[PDB]
Amino acid sequence: KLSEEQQHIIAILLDAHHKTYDPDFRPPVPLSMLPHLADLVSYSIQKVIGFAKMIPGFRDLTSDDQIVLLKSSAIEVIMLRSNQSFTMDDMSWDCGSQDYKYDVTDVSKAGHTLELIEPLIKFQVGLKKLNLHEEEHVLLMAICIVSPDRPGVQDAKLVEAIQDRLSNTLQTYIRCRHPPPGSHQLYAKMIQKLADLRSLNEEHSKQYRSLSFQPENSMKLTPLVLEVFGN
Amino acid sequence: NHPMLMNLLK
Ligand SMILES: C[C@H](CCC(=O)NCCC(=O)O)[C@H]1CC[C@H]2[C@@H]3CC[C@@H]4C[C@H](CC(C)(C)O)CC[C@]4(C)[C@H]3CC[C@]12C
Repeated sequence: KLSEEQQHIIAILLDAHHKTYDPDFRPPVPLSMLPHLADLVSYSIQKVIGFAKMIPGFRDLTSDDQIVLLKSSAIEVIMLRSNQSFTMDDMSWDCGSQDYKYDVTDVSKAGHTLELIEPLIKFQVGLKKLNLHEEEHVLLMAICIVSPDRPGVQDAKLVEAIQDRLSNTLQTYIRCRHPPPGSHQLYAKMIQKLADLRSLNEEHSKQYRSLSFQPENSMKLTPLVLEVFGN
Repeated sequence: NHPMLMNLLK
């Protein structure tokens, strides 16, 4: 049954998410969309950082550990948070108006291939099929970020203790608040989605390394994108 | 080596 502490965490994560997710950039136009979507991702990294800072216990981590968690989770959290604006009606990210509505055609014009885009879209469909509560969605984003198995973490035990608190809150939430049979193996399906994001992260990194090796494309990126994803 | 990330954290 959900403790005071557990309800507190959920309340904090929902508010952090509402404050940092809104359903200025170079305008949308094989690379025609790279400037706009580099800007969109660069901006979305700032939102991820805004959310991460409000995760209970995140602030207790060293600056270095905060940096390695954010560097390694940022693209995964961007893909994961986008799910709320994703519409199975026409497999698009429909951010209000048609200018800022993104289908397979649009997101494939930024020098990334269907090797990334097709799994990304299947991931969004698979996540919609789970029909998560916003409570489960914000817990999954927090567990995604505060992960003790990211390369470069110094205090794995502290990150593990924070993640376990978040994991325990999530499992408790599912048992008390998620309607069976929708609750059945829901925790395990959500962890599987975190695994699908690690694989999407790896494919993004491979493709980013090639794209960003081409200086004519690097030129279209942003300083934050270069610092987070690399040179 | 991460000044902009560091700034956004603080
Ligand atoms: C429009 C969607 C967000 C919609 C939302 O989340 N809006 C809310 C905001 C907010 O208000 O905070 C985002 C979500 C995942 C995004 C994709 C991730 C993979 C990939 C990264 C690449 C970045 C470089 C640096 C070029 O490697 C650029 C193309 C690329 C395919 C992205 C396209 C746009 C995507 C689909």
